[PDB]
Amino acid sequence: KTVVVTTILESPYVMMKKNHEMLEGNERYEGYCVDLAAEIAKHCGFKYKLTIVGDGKYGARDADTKIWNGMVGELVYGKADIAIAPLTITLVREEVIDFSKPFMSLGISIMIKKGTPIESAEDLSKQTEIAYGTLDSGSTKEFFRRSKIAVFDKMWTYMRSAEPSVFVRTTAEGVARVRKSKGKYAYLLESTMNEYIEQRKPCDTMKVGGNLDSKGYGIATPKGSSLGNAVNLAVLKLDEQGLLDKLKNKWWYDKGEC
Ligand SMILES: C=C(C)[C@H]1CN[C@H](C(=O)O)[C@H]1CC(=O)O
Repeated sequence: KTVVVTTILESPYVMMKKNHEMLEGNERYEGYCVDLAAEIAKHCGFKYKLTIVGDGKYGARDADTKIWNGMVGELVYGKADIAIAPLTITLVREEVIDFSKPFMSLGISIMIKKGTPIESAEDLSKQTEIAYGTLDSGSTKEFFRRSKIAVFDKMWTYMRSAEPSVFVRTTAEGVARVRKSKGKYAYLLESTMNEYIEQRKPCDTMKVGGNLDSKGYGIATPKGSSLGNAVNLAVLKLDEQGLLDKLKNKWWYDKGEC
């Protein structure tokens, strides 16, 4: 009957419509992932309910209890049937849930306040005037923590014990710190979010340098789910038709402010 979809609020993937208080159910939300969910549902022929993950996390396994949290945990423990969000495809997550082909490509990137004399990862790792950090949890932080590359190992060694903490807890926090640090803070985040903010007033940030890696976001389903196959074929079809690009351009540029 009704497929239970777990997601999370993160602009411009899933946001509350300005008039949401007057709306109900699925109609309350808007965004790239909201449009994507509708497309996938239409293609696979299923009815569904969008729900916001309880703990507001993406997916990580606690080191003490070995229990998965976030949307990944909702799928592993049978709370939701599918997760449609900017959920990064990682080896650790791939071990416990299934991912469709990526619906969007991305790579860890650098966000600076316009005017900052930083152009790449090497630049940051060499100086100390301009501080830099990542989210206090998530795929990006983990990338630096386990990296074997000298430059990235150098950046992690710094970020690891920098004071005050160069880590932020949300994308908005990371952005504000950049906008408010007078060019003394660089925020390491996923290129997709970076490109998005760049099109947001007061248009004072920008992405610099190439991406530190290459990955993608995928629609996740619990392992053995008889939904996984259909969802993957739907993603492939929407991508072949150019709809995913059109969708990205819609929420990133057509609705841009800069
Ligand atoms: C917005 C958050 C916390 C997410 C989105 N994708 C990543 C993930 O799925 O881990 C996290 C970003 C990052 O790690 O920089």
